[PDB]
Amino acid sequence: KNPKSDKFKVKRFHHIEFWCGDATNVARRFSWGLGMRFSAKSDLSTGNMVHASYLLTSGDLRFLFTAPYSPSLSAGEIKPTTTASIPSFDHGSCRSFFSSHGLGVRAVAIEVEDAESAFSISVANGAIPSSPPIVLNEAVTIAEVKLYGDVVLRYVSYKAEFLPGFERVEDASSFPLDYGIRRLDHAVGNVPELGPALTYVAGFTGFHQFAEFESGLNSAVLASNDEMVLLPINEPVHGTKRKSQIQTYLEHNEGAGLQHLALMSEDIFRTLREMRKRSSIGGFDFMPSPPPTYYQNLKKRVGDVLSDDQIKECEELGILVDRDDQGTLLQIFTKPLGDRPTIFIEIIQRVGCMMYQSGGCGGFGKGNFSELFKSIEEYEK
Amino acid sequence: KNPKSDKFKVKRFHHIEFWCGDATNVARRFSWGLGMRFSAKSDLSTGNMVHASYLLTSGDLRFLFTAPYSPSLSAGEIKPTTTASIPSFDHGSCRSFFSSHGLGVRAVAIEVEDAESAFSISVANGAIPSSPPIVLNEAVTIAEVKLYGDVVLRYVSYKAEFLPGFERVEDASSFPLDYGIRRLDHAVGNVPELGPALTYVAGFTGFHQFAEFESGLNSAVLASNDEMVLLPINEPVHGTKRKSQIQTYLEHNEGAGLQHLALMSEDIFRTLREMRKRSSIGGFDFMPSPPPTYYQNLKKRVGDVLSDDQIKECEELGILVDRDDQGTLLQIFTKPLGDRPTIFIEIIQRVGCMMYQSGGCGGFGKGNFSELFKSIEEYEK
Ligand SMILES: Cc1c(C(=O)C2=C(O)CCCC2=O)ccc2c1c(=O)n(CCc1ccccc1)c(=O)n2C
Ligand SMILES: Cc1c(C(=O)C2=C(O)CCCC2=O)ccc2c1c(=O)n(CCc1ccccc1)c(=O)n2C
Ligand SMILES: [Co+2]
Ligand SMILES: [Co+2]
Repeated sequence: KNPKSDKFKVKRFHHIEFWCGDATNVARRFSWGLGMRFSAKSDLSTGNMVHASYLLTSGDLRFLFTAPYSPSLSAGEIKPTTTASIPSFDHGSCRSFFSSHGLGVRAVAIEVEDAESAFSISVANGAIPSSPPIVLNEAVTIAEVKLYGDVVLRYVSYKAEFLPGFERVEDASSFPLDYGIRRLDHAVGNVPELGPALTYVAGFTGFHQFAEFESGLNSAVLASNDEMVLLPINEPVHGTKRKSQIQTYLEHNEGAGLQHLALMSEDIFRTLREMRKRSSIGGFDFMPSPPPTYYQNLKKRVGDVLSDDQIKECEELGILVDRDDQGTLLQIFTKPLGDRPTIFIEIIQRVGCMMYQSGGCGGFGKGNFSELFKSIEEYEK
Repeated sequence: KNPKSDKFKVKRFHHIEFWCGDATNVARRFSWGLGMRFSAKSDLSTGNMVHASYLLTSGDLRFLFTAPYSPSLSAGEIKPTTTASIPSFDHGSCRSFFSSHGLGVRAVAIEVEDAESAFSISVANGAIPSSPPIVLNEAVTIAEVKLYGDVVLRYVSYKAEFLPGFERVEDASSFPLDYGIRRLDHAVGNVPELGPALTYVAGFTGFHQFAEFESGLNSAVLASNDEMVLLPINEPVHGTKRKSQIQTYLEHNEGAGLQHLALMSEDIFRTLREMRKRSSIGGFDFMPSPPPTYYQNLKKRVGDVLSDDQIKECEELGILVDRDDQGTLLQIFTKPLGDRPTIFIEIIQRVGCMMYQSGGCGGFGKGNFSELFKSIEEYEK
């Protein structure tokens, strides 16, 4: 059931912003590790004396990496005279965010029709305001409300190239890397109580619960009208024999925050081959591969969607497979992106639900918890 | 003249420690960009609840990358019961260092015979103490004194594998990268006044001034007995038509600090080829290449040390060349390693002065200031 109760026109995921200590090194690491191009910059060389911001892009996926310069460089500025390209930025907020949480996502940004109305309706509907609507060069409007923890949901809207005050990057600095990633599929929060967090966010967006099909978590998924913006949220389940990875997250992150970004690939096999070649030379590591028992059991479950040759390719790459009543889902999880066991990345590709492809086709892989538990005990035998 | 006035037995450069916001991402970036192996770790998986520390090595060059975890993880610890592998670490010091300076070098570490005596003699001779001598597992002794700004000179001494509490890294995590870098040649500080900084450091080490052969700086080089530990220091020269890059550094670094690390290569041409292939895919950028006039003038100055084929290879790679009365020096400079125009890296290789090779052979390239100025105006013509 999809009641389509969005309280404002929501278009699509626009970008994800990481708050860093050093944006250059994180961005260069992510660029190599994920196959993303350097697309835009706002920094000293563009006149920004407040923050360094570098945009990576792969298809529709836009990763923004932002760190503060010394406050001394902008001491004589006030918000009306600021050189920052992102006026919601604040030296003390960013430094407090990073010291409290380590490297992680600050903003989940979605494009809307009118960021100012989306902000007014949102706060009128219970959203805790974070940064009011400001208009950039009479061209782009941007506003922020609190999402969970210190993560903001950021509304952006264009009258008609990333933001005013950003420059496109010189082609000699911009190497055309691409491992096949194309857009953001979902962004997942970890919170200590799912109920109040669900009620809050659904409260001010009008997003509806997305329908599904005992280890770790309870979760639930909020979604926009066409279900192209997907915001799952997890909470821990305490008492479990193995400690909740949601609870571990909350402890090391110092509270609620963004758990994982799921990145849709147009060819998950080439993406994984390319990322795995680079795991030990600057890129990203992947979680331990499931036992062969997991793949000996794949034929019985998805042997109608993938060939034996494509099944054995999943085993080579450690790809996990789950299925809905409408589609099948291929997925894999990186190890944590930074020092803390907090944020990590998921690579996915969906099969089915053509009408274009409808969002969430295949679900989010919750059944794979059961499949790996069974495969793990079966492999001991 | 080398009066050999070291007040304690100084062996060699041992390691350089960067204080980071996220040690994982900086270390992975530096690993790819420079060709350094993952050699040792001290982090959550080794029992360290205070900091994440990852060691990169290439030959004798040891780069250490350290960031703090949440203080909450170690709240019940006291210094006697600490799980930190580096007992001089302090959450507040590291966070203050990084917020003030951005990414940069915290510790310049040299191996000595007895770190505890080197600390006592140093402070007895004017050194501002920073962290007193502590003995690790009855095996390694380590102590720190202030060097300049917030950079400490760190003494380490072994009775007889990096430090106690570090683990060697599993070979599947440790990809054997190597672009030919082999050791640290010199580490250079920027200070607002060279005189008092020179007097201070020479004061407590006994290091002697190293003899040389109007744009930017005055500098001078302190050196240990065998001249294998080399510590140049720069100050700005104000009034210059072009602004002093030392002054720019001090402004963006919020005070004195480490300007550049010079890394000796056993084959500078292969090092540069390998680093340049990776500049735009996660590695490091290099400063703009000198004009061809600079290389048309190389034959007249060094055409007795390098072939025409090796001269044109310098032009391909943008390598600079200078010469002493005892040796010749090949060098090149990266762009800044992080967001701020502060710390950068120099790759060098020395020719001559065989006895082994004596340190500082060829000097530090000061003549190249003049050569590029002349080449720049000659190339306009
Ligand atoms: C995050 C994830 C998802 C996922 O995407 C996600 C959603 O989008 C919607 C809400 C529910 C949800 O979970 C799906 C399957 C996963 C995982 C996952 O994190 N893990 C790792 C576990 C683990 C941790 C610590 C130690 C050992 C194992 C899995 O095994 N599966 C199989
Ligand atoms: C650091 C450096 C060295 C060097 O190693 C060093 C020492 O070890 C000992 C003390 C003196 C010293 O300097 C040698 C030559 C350099 C540079 C250098 O930094 N630069 C860049 C200038 C510049 C900046 C900003 C904008 C444009 C140009 C050079 O051109 N030369 C030619
Ligand atoms: Co997911
Ligand atoms: Co130098």
